[PDB]
Amino acid sequence: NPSYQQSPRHFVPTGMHSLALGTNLVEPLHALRLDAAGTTQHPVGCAPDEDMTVSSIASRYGLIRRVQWKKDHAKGSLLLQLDADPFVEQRIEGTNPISLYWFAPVGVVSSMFMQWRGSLEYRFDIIASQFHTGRLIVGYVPGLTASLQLQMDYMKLKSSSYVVFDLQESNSFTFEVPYVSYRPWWVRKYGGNYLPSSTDAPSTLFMYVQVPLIPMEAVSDTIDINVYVRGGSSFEVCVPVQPSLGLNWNTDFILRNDEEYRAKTGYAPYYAGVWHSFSLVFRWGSASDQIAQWPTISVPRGELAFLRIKDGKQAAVGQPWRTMVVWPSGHGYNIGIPTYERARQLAQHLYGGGSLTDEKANQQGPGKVSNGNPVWEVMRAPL
Amino acid sequence: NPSYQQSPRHFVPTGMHSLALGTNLVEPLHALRLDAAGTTQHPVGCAPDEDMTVSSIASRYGLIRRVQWKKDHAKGSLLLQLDADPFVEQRIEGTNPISLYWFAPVGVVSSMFMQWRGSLEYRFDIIASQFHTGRLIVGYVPGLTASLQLQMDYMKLKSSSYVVFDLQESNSFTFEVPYVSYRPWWVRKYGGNYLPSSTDAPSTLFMYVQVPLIPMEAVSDTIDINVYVRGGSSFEVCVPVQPSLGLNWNTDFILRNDEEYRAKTGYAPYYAGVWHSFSLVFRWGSASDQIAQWPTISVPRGELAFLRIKDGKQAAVGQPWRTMVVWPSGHGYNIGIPTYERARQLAQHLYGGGSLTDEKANQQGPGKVSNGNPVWEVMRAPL
Amino acid sequence: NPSYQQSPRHFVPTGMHSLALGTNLVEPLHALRLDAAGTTQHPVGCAPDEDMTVSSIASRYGLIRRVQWKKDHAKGSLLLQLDADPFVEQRIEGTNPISLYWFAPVGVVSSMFMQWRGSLEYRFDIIASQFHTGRLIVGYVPGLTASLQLQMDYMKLKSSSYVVFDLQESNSFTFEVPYVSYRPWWVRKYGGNYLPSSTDAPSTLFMYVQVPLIPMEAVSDTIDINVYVRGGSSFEVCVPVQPSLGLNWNTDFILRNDEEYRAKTGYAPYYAGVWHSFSLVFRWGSASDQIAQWPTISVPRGELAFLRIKDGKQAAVGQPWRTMVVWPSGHGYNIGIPTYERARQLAQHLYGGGSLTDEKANQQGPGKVSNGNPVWEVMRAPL
Amino acid sequence: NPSYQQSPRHFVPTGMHSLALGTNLVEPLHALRLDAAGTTQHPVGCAPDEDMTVSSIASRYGLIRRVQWKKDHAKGSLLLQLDADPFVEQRIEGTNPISLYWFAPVGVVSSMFMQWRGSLEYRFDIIASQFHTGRLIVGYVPGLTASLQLQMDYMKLKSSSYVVFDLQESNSFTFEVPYVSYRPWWVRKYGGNYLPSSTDAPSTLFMYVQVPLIPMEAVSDTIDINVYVRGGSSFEVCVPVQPSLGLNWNTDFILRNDEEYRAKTGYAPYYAGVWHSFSLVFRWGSASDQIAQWPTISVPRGELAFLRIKDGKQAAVGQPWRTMVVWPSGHGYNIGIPTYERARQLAQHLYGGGSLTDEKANQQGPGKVSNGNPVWEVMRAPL
Amino acid sequence: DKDIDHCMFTFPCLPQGLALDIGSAGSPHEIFNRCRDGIIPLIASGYRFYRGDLRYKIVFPSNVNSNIWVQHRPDRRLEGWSAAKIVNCDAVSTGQGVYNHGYASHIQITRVNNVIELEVPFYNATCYNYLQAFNASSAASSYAVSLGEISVGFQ
Amino acid sequence: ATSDDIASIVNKPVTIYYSIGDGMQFSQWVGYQPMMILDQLPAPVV
Repeated sequence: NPSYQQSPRHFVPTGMHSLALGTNLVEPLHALRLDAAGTTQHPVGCAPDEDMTVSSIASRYGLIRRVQWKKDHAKGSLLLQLDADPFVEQRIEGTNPISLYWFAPVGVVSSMFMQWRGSLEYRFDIIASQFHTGRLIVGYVPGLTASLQLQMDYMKLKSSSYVVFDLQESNSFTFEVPYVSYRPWWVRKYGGNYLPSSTDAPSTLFMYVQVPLIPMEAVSDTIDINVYVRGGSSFEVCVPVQPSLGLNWNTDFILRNDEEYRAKTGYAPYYAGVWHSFSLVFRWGSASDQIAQWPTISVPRGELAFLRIKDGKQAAVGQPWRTMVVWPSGHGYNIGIPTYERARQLAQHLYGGGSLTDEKANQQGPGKVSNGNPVWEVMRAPL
Repeated sequence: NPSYQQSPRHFVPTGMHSLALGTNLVEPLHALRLDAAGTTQHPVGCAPDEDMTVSSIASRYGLIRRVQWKKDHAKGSLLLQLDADPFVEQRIEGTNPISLYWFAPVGVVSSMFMQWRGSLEYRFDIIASQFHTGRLIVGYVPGLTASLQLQMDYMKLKSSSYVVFDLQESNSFTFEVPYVSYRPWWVRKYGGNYLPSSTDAPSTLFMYVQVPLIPMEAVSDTIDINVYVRGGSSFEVCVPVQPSLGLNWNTDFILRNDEEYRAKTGYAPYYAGVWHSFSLVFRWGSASDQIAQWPTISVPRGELAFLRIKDGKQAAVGQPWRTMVVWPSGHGYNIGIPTYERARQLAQHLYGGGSLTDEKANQQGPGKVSNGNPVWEVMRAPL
Repeated sequence: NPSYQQSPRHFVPTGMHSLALGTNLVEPLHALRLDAAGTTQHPVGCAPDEDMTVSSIASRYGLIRRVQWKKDHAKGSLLLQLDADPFVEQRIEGTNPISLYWFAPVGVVSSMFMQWRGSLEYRFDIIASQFHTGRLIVGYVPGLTASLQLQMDYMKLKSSSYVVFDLQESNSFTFEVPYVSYRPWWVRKYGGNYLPSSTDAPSTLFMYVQVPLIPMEAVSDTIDINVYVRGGSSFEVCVPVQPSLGLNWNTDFILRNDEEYRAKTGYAPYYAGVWHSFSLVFRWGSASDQIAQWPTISVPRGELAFLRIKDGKQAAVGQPWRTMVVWPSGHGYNIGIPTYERARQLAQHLYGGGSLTDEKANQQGPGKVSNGNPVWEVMRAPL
Repeated sequence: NPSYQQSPRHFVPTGMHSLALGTNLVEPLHALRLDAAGTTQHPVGCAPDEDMTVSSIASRYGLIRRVQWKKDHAKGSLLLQLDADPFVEQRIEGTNPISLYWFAPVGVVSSMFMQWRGSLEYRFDIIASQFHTGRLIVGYVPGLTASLQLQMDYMKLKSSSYVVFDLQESNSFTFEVPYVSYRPWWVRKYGGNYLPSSTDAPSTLFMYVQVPLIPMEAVSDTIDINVYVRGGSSFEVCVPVQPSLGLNWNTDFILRNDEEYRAKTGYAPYYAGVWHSFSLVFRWGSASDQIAQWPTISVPRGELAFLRIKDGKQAAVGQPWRTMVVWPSGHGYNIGIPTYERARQLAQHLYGGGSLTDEKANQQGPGKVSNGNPVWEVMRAPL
Repeated sequence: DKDIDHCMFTFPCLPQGLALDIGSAGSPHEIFNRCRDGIIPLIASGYRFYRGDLRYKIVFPSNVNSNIWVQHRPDRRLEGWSAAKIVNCDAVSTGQGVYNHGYASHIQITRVNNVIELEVPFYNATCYNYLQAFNASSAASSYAVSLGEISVGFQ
Repeated sequence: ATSDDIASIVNKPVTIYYSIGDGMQFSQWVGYQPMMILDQLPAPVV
C-alpha cells in the first residue's frame, strides 16, 4: 500500500449524454448483450442493398400530378402552376376530417429538414401515341409572391426561363428547375403546427400550351401528362428540425377545446374514497392527501353549476358515480364531491353563500377507478 | 502547489455496472481478499477436467426413450413419433402434483437458450441377441404440424428422409436427424411460464417397423430399444433467456388464488398495538403511521363479512388474535380491528351505515407478531 | 476555448475504498502531512531490527508445559498428552472470573488465522544432571478423536510415529511433530465466540516413560521437563479471520442477561422533561418527538409492575428520579413516566384497564441526564 | 456512434481537496482570472528581495534583554538567567489586562512549530568605552529543572560549559549556545491555550560577573549590556502546529464566564413576535417554529427568577423589551416571554406550580431585532 | 433492539443457489415461485465439484441512508441444506450475530451508491467444494460447500 | 419498491427515447404512404 497523496480531479457531473449528437462520438451505454465487443452482423444475404442517404431518397421520382391535356385547350391555357419547392402537393379526395396528402420522396425527405437548396427535376410523361402532335412551354418564374401569382400568361413566362417541348415521337422530358433565390438555402414551406415560419416557395413552375394539341381522327382528343418530382443532382438539405408531416398509421386527432370539463392532469384515474380532512370524495391514490383536484368552473355571478358525466360507463363505480359537485376544500384546490337533485341543492347551498362545514362512507364498496380521465358535462342552473 | 486551472471532465453517473455483459470486459469490484492481484489457483490435482461448454454438454447421450418391440407388431406399427427438437420428453409416473421430467443433456443445456439449430443424433440400442432378426425404418418428416401429425404411416415416411436398419448381428445405430427449417435458428419449445411463444418442433422423428421381428424359439419374442439423444456435431444454441426448466430440489409450488385473504405485501409481520389517530389495531412496525394495511373485501350490497383465521397458531398473540374487522380508517387504507360475535355486531354497525367514531389497550401485552403473513378466512353473513 | 463535444465517462460511484485489500494496491488518502511526497523515515539507529513476519514470530520457542518426572513413575506412565496443534494450552490458576491463558508465539500468531499446516517443533529440556539416567518416548498418533483419547498406552504409541530419548548426558531434544491430515490445511481449534466451527487437533502428541528414572542417591529423585513449542520450518498459516484470543489489558466482561431492565439502545442519556403530546416524561434530547423509548415489560395476566432503579446516583436528577411507570403512549412506543406508592397506584390504574387520558412540570429543574443507560429494577405486585 | 460497452471506473467521492498538503501537489481550483495559464508576475523592480524561509527569519538578531552592569556588583552577581530556548522573554510594562511581550524573530518563527533543535546565538553588546575593564562568565548548564534553578553560583557554572569574556577594548561577543538534550528535537515552551504540553527549556543560559567592573573616574560606573538572540547556523524547526502567539492588532479578549445569561448560539438576533402554538415571544426568524431558545436558569428550590437586560439599547424594540420570563413551552426548549412586576408575578405563577395554559400581539409593531445576542441579567427573588 | 454491531442478515455464499425460498403460502416470492431456479444452478446442477470465486452485487433499498458493512466469514461450516438460506438474525448469543474484527469487510455508503459489489474468494482447505444439494454426512464435509458466509449489517 | 413506497410512484411520468445504434440497416426501398400536414391541424379555439 503506497499512499496516493496527490490531488484528485475536479469535475462537473451531468445526468445524461447528448441526445443531439450523432456522428463523431463514441457513445457509452449499458448493452443488454452478453459480449462487450459484440455488434450485429450482416451476412451475405442479409446485406444492406440501400444506403440510407438523402441523395438516394431524394433521387427517386414520385408521381405528383396528373394533367388533363385536351384538344380544345387554346394556345395559352394553363395546365399546372405548381410551386418550385420539394413540397409539391397532391391531395387525396377522401372523407377523413384531416386530409391526407401524397408527397414525392424529395418532399418527405425534405420535410424533416429546415432548409433546402438545389435544382429540382420534373419528369413530364406526355402519354401519347406517335400520332399526337403538340407543343408546350414548361417555364419557371423566379420570385413570384401570391399576389403576382395571378396576372400570368405564357407571354410573361417567356421573359423568364422556359422550355418549349415538341411532342412528335418522343413523349417524355425532364425539366430541371433552377434554384434562383437571394438565399443560399431556403426555409421549409410548412413547418410544425405553427402558422408563422411558413415560407412559400422561391419561385413557381408553370406549364402552358404553346401550340395546341392536334390529334388525328383515329386517336383520342385527350392526353394525360404525368408529372414526377425528383431532387436533382444539386439538391441538398441541411438542418434537422421537427418534421412537417405525420404518418397515416394513426389519423386520429383530439381537439382540445376548453368547453368540456375533466380532472386536472395527473389526478386520474380516480375512485370514490374517504378522506380525513373532509363522506366520499374522489381520490387518485391510496395514500393520504391524494385527492383528485378539479379545475374551477367559470360560473357567472347569480347562477350555479352541478355536473353530469357524458358516459356513465367511464365513471368511477362504487352505483357508477355520474354526478359531482366541485368546490374548494380550503387546502388550495377544488375537490369533487360525489352525490346521489342533491347536486342541485348542494350547488344552491355552496354558490348561495354557505360552506362545507354547515349541517345543510358506506357507498364506497369496490372502489373502481374511472376509465382514465373521463369528460364531465357542466350542467348550469340559476340560483 | 501549481494551480490546475484547466477545465475538468463532464461525465454521467450510473449506479451499477452491467449485469448482462460477461466476456470482453474488465469488471471492477471490491474484493474481500487480502491481495489485490490474487486469483484462485488450481494445482495439479485440483485441475479442471471438464471445460464447461455447450458443445461438450450437448455432446453427451442421455437416455430418453424405452421402446417395446414385440414379435406381433405388424409391418407398419409405430414405435415412436417423438419430435425433432432437443426437448424430447420422458415423463416420470410419480405422485407429485407437478410432474417431473427427464431430459437429455442437450435438452437441459438447450432450455436456457432461446434458439437452437443443427443436427441431432439419436442412438438406437436395439437390445437383441444375434438370433433376433428385424428391420425398422427411422424416418424424418420435415415440417409436420399437429393436425398432420396423425394420418401417418411408413409409406408416407418413405417419401421423406428415412433410414432402414437391418437388425442381424450389430444391434446399435445412430440416426443423425437433419436440420431442415425455413429459419436459420429455431425458437425453443416451452419457454418460461408463458403460454404464447411456445413453438413446436421443426420436424418429426418417426420409427416404424419395416420388417417385423422374427425371433427364434429359444430367444424371447420381445426386445427393448433404448433411444438416446445427443446434440450433433453441428448443433448449436445462441440467445440466453430464462430457462424453461426448474430443478427438483424444491418442488413446492404456491398457487396464488384470490379467494383467500391476507394483508398487503410489506405490511407483515404485524402485532396488535395502539395508534393515536384511531383501541388496538394491527401494526407492522413500532413507529407512528405504521399500521398494517388490508385489502378491500368484495362484500355485495346488503351483506357483511367478518374474519376468522385458518390457523390460530400463526396469528398475532396478545389471546391469539383470530378475529378481525377490516374497515377504512379515513387515511386512505383499510385497517384491521382486532375483536373479542363482536366482529359480527361491528360488521352490522359498519356495513349497516355507521362509522368508527360512533359510540356503538390493556389486551396488548407481549405484542407477538404474526407468523409472516397468515391467511385470513372471510366469513360472510347477511345484514 | 475549444468546445469539447465528445462523450464523457460513465462510471459507478462507491462511498469507500477497500478495507480488505492490503498488498498490491495504491491506496489514496488525505494525508495530514505538509508534503505530498513525504513518508516517515527510519535513520540508522531507528532501524527496524525485527521484520514483522509469521515465519519469524512462529519461529520462537515459547514455554508451554512443565512436567514433573519422578523416580516412582512406572515404565508406562503418561507425562503429557497435549494436542498437535499450535494451540497448546497452559492455564493460569488465577481468581478472575474469566481464565487467562498462556500461549506459545505460534499459538497467538496462529490464532488470527483460519487455517494452518506444517510441522511443529517441541523442545524438551529435561533438567537433569549428568547423573540422572532415564529414557522416554515422545510419540505422535495421527488422528485421535476424543473417544479414542483414552485407552492409550505406550505400546499403542509405538505402532505410530515415536521417538525414544536417552537421558544420559545431553538433556534436551527437539521432536519435530509431523503434519499428517487428510486436509492440506487445518481449521483453527477455537474460533471466535462461536461454539460450532471449533475443530480439534489433527493428531495428538504423547510423552510416556519408556525406562523409568534411575537417579543416584546424591541427586534428586525428581526432574522438571520444560516443553517449548515452535512453528517448524514447514509451518504456515493462511486465511486471516477474527482472532480467537483477546488481550488481558481489559479483562472486564459484561454479561447481557435479559432479566434486568434498561432503556432502548440510542435513547440514553435521558432527563425528565415536558412533552406536548403527553407532565414530565423521560426525554433523550431537546428537540420535539425525542422521548426516550422503553421496552415492554413481560407482565403476566392479572398482575402489575412498577420500577425502581438499582443505583439512584446514576438516575436522572430533577429529586433523583428513581421510580417510573412504563406504558404505551399511543405513538407506537412505551414512555417512562417519572413518579413521586404513586407508581403502584398508577400501575393499578393502567394494568387494571384504565388509560393515560383518565383523570385518575415544576419538578423538572436542572434536567440532569442519567449516567448513561442505568439499569432499572422491575418491581412486580399483584393487581 | 460506436457504442462504448466496456466497464467504467469505480471511484470514491470526497467533498474537498486537502487543506494540509502544500508542497508536491498540483492543486486544482476555479480561478477568477481570465486566462487559464495566467500567473502573477514579478517585474524587475517588483522583485522579491526576501526569500521567506525559516533559516532567514531565524538568522536575524532581535534585542531581548537590557542588563544593568554596575561597579558595585560583586565577583559572583547574577546578571541574567534566561532560558536556552528561542522563547526568551521581554515583557512590556503596560496597562493592558493581557500583557504584550517582545520576542526575537527566532521566537516568533519558532512559535508556529511544535519542535526545534540546534544552537542559538546570543550577541552581548557590552556598551562601554575603551576605559571600562571588566570580565564576565556567560555559561550554560545543560538540564536544569525549576527546583535546581536556584542554588546556583558562578562556581557551579564553571563545571559546565562556560565562556569568560574580557572587556578591555572590543566590547561585543557572540556566545553560541549548545544544543544538549536527550531528544533530537525539543517541544515548544508555551503551546496553544492549553496548560499541559508546556515544556520548559532544555537548559539554562547564565551570565555572572567574573571580575567586577573597574571604571575610571572620568567614565561612568554603570554599563548597559544588550542581549540579542538569533537562531544559529544549526537551528531548525519542524512540525507546524497552532502558534503560541497572537498579534497585538486586536488585544480585546472576551471572558466567557457562565454567571451572565444570554440566548443560545444561533438563535440571535431575535425580535418580539407572535407564534401559533403559544401573545408575543422572542423569535429569531420569520418562518414558523423559529422561536429563540433559551438556557435553563439554575433556580434553587423555593425561589424564582425573572430577567432584566443590562443594556436596554441592545434589546429588541417593539417599547424596548427589557424584561422577560424564561419557561419551557412543552416543545423541549425554553421560550422567553416578553413582559410589561408582571415578570415577578408570572415567575410566582410558574415556579409556584402553575402552567402557561392557566388563565392567570398589538405591542409587536416594528419588530426590531436585538443587537446581536445581548447579555441578560438574572434577577432572583424568593417565592 | 439492534445495536450498531448487530448483523441485519446473513447468507451462506455458494454457486449452487440457496435453498429456494418460494415464500409463505399467503405471500410467495413470485420469481422463485414462478421462475424456478434460474441459470447458474441449472448449469451447476450438472456438475459435482467446483473450485472458484463468486461475485455478489448486493442491492440495497434507497429509502435507507445508513452506512452498511459486509463481512466475509470463511470459518463458517454449512450444516445441511436446511438453513442454507438467508437468515434474518435474532438477538445476539454468539459471535455470529455481530460485526467481527479480522474477517474481510467492506462498508458501502448508501448516500453515495446503494450497491456494494464483491468478489468472494475460494478460502477453503479443500481441493474443490460440493455443488449439488447437501445433506452433511461427514462433520468436516460441511466445511466444503459454501465459500464462506456473508453477513450484511446496518450501522 | 414495496406497497408503501408505491404511492410516490403513482402518476409520475416516465419518458422513453430511442435511436438506432450504429448497426441499423434499413434494407428495401418502399415509397412513403399518404402523409398528413401538421400545420393544417386545427387550433384549440378559445
